[PDB]
Parts: sequence; structure tokens; C-alpha cells
Amino acid sequence: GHQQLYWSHPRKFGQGSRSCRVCSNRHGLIRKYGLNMCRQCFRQYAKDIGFIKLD
Amino acid sequence: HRIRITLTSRNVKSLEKVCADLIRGAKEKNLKVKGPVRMPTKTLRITTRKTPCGEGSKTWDRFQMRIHKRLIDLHSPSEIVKQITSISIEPGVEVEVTIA
Amino acid sequence: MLMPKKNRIAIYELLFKEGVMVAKKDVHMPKHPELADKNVPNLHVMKAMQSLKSRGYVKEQFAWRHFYWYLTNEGIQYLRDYLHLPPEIVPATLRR
Amino acid sequence: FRKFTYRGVDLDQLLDMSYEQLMQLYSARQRRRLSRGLRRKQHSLLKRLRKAKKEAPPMEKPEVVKTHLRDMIILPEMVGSMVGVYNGKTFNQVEIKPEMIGHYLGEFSITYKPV
Amino acid sequence: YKIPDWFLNRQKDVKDGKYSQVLANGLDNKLREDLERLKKIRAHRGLRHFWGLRVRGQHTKTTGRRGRT
Amino acid sequence: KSYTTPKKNKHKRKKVKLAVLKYYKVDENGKISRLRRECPSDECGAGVFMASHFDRHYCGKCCLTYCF
Amino acid sequence: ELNEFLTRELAEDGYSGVEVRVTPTRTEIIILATRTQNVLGEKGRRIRELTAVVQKRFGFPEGSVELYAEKVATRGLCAIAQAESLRYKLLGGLAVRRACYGVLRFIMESGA
RNA sequence: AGGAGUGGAGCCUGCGGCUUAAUUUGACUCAACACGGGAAACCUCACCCGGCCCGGACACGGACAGGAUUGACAGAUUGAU
RNA sequence: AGCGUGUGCCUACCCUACGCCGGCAGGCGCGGGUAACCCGUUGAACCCCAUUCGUGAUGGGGAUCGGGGAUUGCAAUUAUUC
Ligand SMILES: [Zn+2]
Repeated sequence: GHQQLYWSHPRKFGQGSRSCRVCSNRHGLIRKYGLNMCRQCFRQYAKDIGFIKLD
Repeated sequence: HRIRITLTSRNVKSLEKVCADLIRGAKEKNLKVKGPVRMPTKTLRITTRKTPCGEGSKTWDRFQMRIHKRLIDLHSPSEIVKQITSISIEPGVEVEVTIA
Repeated sequence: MLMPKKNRIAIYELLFKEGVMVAKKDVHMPKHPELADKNVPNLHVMKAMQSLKSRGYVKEQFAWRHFYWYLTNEGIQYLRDYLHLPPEIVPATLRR
Repeated sequence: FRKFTYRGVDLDQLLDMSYEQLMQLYSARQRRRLSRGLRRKQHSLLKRLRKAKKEAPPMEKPEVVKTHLRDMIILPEMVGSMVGVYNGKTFNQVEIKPEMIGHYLGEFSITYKPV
Repeated sequence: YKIPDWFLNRQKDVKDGKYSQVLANGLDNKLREDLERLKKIRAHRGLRHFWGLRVRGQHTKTTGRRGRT
Repeated sequence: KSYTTPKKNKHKRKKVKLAVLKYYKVDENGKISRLRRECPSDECGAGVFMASHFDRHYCGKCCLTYCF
Repeated sequence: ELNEFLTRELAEDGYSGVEVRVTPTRTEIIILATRTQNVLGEKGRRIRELTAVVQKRFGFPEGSVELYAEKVATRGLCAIAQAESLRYKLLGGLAVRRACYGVLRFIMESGA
């Protein structure tokens, strides 16, 4: 039954296919340069990745 | 016997220090060495939003990441280049050796 | 929990040679990447591990998807009682 | 009063003719519904509705079939049946005929009322 | 006179399916019989054409103020 | 909690006492007499018994419907 | 990710900070702490346990990572370790005034 | 003093209002009204119509191998082989 | 003209040059690039010249509708886009 009803929607594309690397949420996602991050956790974890603000 | 070493780093002053170290080493090794080739740099422009909510002024920010890649050209045999590659390392750069 | 007899044997023998395990939190994931020899979902894996920590034999903390399960010494004694090996053996993280 | 034509062919000409030229017979949008490949991924709904349609009824109104699925094309062998389209809440019992062949089943609806 | 077949105002007609240029009164006849056919099949597009609504998918929540009253 | 709609039952295994003598027919002489068939494939052996319907038949796990 | 792991896991030991090293075939990372007897457990149990954690979580070869324990003097500089130490001094329960004035006296005696 | 414009016209989009199965909401001057990075066909979804799996860990005490779950191929039903 | 972007971790969704079918959205083989090299010397629009223009809601303006054809995805009907 549920062994053949878990996978009715193969997560290949769409919004539910991709998610953030932090909180498993799907809003404000950064996919440029492969961060897979939401914006707020990117802000509070921006300093320790080797980024400093210049301009 | 053309061998090339590409030098990239997060920072710029440590990159120039390491590049000066390898240029001075190839100079005291008494061989034919090309000077430090100055490749153009790339700038990572990232723009996010300040407000976690949608309240207040629409104040964006600008995030900059500076990548600095360089290369030098050597005319030394392979084992000497491997030894000077394996010596004088730092946790800011990556070593990378091409034989061509 | 509904899971086969060989599955808990594989889980406990992986716990013996590897005293800690990691698992990514997902329900639509029929294959465990580190346990490649047998097809197993990680769902029953952390079901068994939350059973162990809730009855108080393994420690528990959470990180981002990945739990980290540090076996206590009495939990290792209970598991070696369950698999009935003598306690002369050690997990592979104890040899120096 | 007069026998209708469907871009050249008639009712029995639609009835006896199969898919590989029926696709050219209707529009190119409905070609994409069947031209992608094999229809045996999760087509238990499709197969059971085709068998229930192929079940021959006695001399009365045919047996009613209703589904929550919406994605169908009005097919020439599909007409002559009583179907209830899943109009949001309750299966809206509609009457069909071999005239809107080449269109979709969800295009017979009104939501609540005009305001 | 050797025109391409796609360069015609209506294709795959109800009457024969032959692609041809349709005259002005012919175009009015074709439009009125098409609206009558959609009304007779009581379709959603015919219903929105009866009510003066939108079929091509645009929002009249903010526009179309020059309709009723 | 509960709605106005009644709950749906499920096929539970009813408690039947001493059904093992329903496997073979216990005769006088020491030879086993069986009223059931088996699954002739090698995936399931003769130790696995089958589903006793009246006209059709069922294998162990192969789902091979054996009919006449 | 590893830094947030370390401040999540080393929450009773005074974790200061780390800096990774980019080196081929020996991916070494160095961990700064305050109590080096409580980072190892029973003669290096916890250190090799964390080594096994990072190996099986981040996909590393057999024995590639090595965890190095080091100490730093003048504790008043590291503010996140100081915040975790004042967390240590108020985890059970105290008045904020007396313990806050005590840690103010300590960080002004340190030479700030 | 001056340039470009909105408010006039058509289109795009957000909110208020009426509303229905609901058209889920937070935000009403600067400091909301192309905002939550939100350009909603599936997911989004937290709104409505319709049911399966346990993700009741664990503990107490009753069932328990002489058997306790779960997984099922003709055919009526449904939304499913 | 210039700041840019690039083969993906579960990742298939990258930029596409070149040769045929076709009026076209597009279809098939064909090479390169982990990147000042390959797109690309980014042959961009706005401009400049020569025709059709000439004040009539006109050749301005493209909102109004249906038909036909490609592509995306498991599927676009209440048009996905073109
Ligand atoms: Zn069998």
C-alpha cells in the first residue's frame, strides 16, 4: 500500500524539489553559486565562510 | 619541459607573499623562470534583503567576495617542482601543477 | 516499529564496529548511503535509535538534518548482552 | 436533420479509426497528451475507466462512472456514457455527445454564481 | 494561385476542413455559428462569451470597468 | 476524536486454536495426505503454504494466479 | 557547518573557535577550547569519536582528518567563548547583577 | 528658476470591498499597497471537498508461539493494480 | 559597449558555435568550456543614410476575439510560454 503510495510525486523539479540547507524551508532560497541557503541564515553565517563586506 | 603552477587564494596580500616566495625560490634555484603573470580577478556580487519580514524601508545590501587567481611558469624538472610545491604551504591557497 | 529481523542485526553490528552513526532526516529515502550492502530506509534506523535514547541507552543531539548518537558504556553493555558476545571485545573507536 | 462532419470525417469514421491517425485528426495540443510515450506508469485509473467503458450495458442509460481525475480528451469511443466531472466538491453529472471531440473534460463548469 | 496553406485566416473548418480564405460576411457567419456551437455544447468558453467574460486568461478584477453599468 | 461517519474496520487475524492439523490429513499409516497445492517456483519452497480459494489459487509471494 | 556543529556539540566545554587547513591527503583542522581534559573524555574517546563523526558525515577517507587540541591564554579576547562562559555561570540560576559585575571585574582585570 | 513625470486613456500587478466549498493570511501615513524575496497549473498550502501508514518513544498490567501485527492476484464501491 | 553567467551533491534544469528540414515558434547529428581561450572580437538597442509616407482616430496606437503549429513537465482545461 504505502510502499507504492509514498512516491506518487517524484521530487525532480518544481518548488518542492529544492529546499534550504538549514531549516528545510523553501522560501528565499539562494541557488546562485550552489549555496542552497535561505537569506537570513546566509546573513548570520556569511562572516565565517570567508566573506567581508566592502562596498 | 614546460611546467606551470596556478596560484589562487581568498586574500590578496597573502597571495602576493606566496607568489614572491615561489618567484624568489625559482630565482635562487638558478633556472629560466617567467615572471609573475597577473591574471584579472573576479568579483562575486551578492544582493540579499535586510528585513526577515516585509516591514520597514526596502533596504538592500551588497555582498562582495574577491577571488584572486595567479600563475607562474617554470622550466625545472618534475621532482624539484613537486618538492617546492609540497614545501611552504598555508591554509589560504591551493597548489595546482600542470605538466605541458 | 515494523522492520525485519536482519535489519536490527545489521544496525547493531554497524553500531559495534562504528560507535557513532549519522543519518539525514528524510522519509522518502529507501537507501542508506553508508550502509550500501543492504537496502534500508533511514526512517526505521532513527526510529530504533530514538527508541534506544528514550529508554536511555544512547545519547542524543540534533544538527540540521543529522543526529549524532554517542553510545554510553552501559548501552554498549546492553547491546553486547543482546547480541550475546563476551565483553572482551571493543568497538573500533577504542583501539589506539 | 443532417449528418455532421468532424473536419471531413463522420461519427462512424471517428468510431472505427485508431490512435496513430486520430492524433492527426484532432489538434496538435491533444497530440501532446498521447505522443510522449507509453501510458503505463500509474494508469490504473485510465485502464479501469477504459474497461468500465468497454463493459456493454443493456438497453437503458449506461452505467455511471465518476472520477476525481480531470485530464481526459473526449474520445469517439468514450461518448455515449454518463460521467460526472469532479467540479470541485460534488461530481457534476453532465451529458455528452460526439461533438466536442478534441477538447478537455474540465471546460464545463460554473463556480458559485455571478455577483 | 499558389499561396501557402498556413497563410489563411481559418484552418480546419467545421464545414469541410479545407483551408480557405473566408469572406467578410462569411467571417461574421463563421463567428456566429461558432458562438452558437459553443452555446449548444454549453461549454465554459461559450458561457464566458455569453456573459462577456474573459477566455484568454487575463484579470478583470482591476480592469474592465466599462462593462456592467 | 470521532465524526458522524463510522470508522472503518480492518482485516485482523482472528484467533483460531490448533489449525496445524488442518495442514495435512492425519491418516492411520505414516504417509502424509495433503489437500492443498504449493508454489512450484524456486523463490518459495513447499514449506510455504497457499491460499485455499474455491476455483482459483494463489502462490506464496509470486502472486501467480493458478486457474483452470 | 562544522563551526555550528562544534558550538552545538561542545556546549559544556568552552569551545573557542577553529581554522581549517587546506592540505592534500591530510585534511587537518585545529580546535581551540578552554578545558582540554573535557574534550577527550577517557584518554581520547571523545576526540576520536568526533573524528569518526566528521569522517562518516562529510565523506572523508580512512584517517584523513586529525583533531588537534590547543589552548589559548588571555581568555577575555574571545567573546563567543566569554558568552558561553557567562552561559556556564548562569545556566542553573543566579541574579544577573552580581554575576555580571563579577564578569565585568574579571574582563577588566584581564586587560580590555 | 527649471527638466522628467503620475493623477486623463488602454494594459500589468498588490490591497480594500462583495463573496462562496473557501476564495487562508500578516501588514493601514511617513516606517505596507511589484511587501514577506510570494512571477500561486503538481509541490507550494497552513483554505475547502474526500481516506489510508504510524512518526503512541517509553513504562505498568492484560493477549503471545497450540500464534500478534502487516503485506494480497477473480469481481461491487470509491481516488488509484 | 561594459558589469556579468556556466556543465551542478541526491543535479537531469549550463552557455551554445558550426551543417540540414521549415515561412516560424522549433526538430536531428555535429565540437568546446570548468572557464580573458568556448559562447565572443559579446557584430546589442538607441543612432546614420536611402525609400513607403502626409494631418482624414490615418500607415499612430495593438487592448477585442477564434483557428492552426512547436516546446516545457507526470500532466497547462479557467489559454504556461511562443
Ligand atoms: Zn512463489
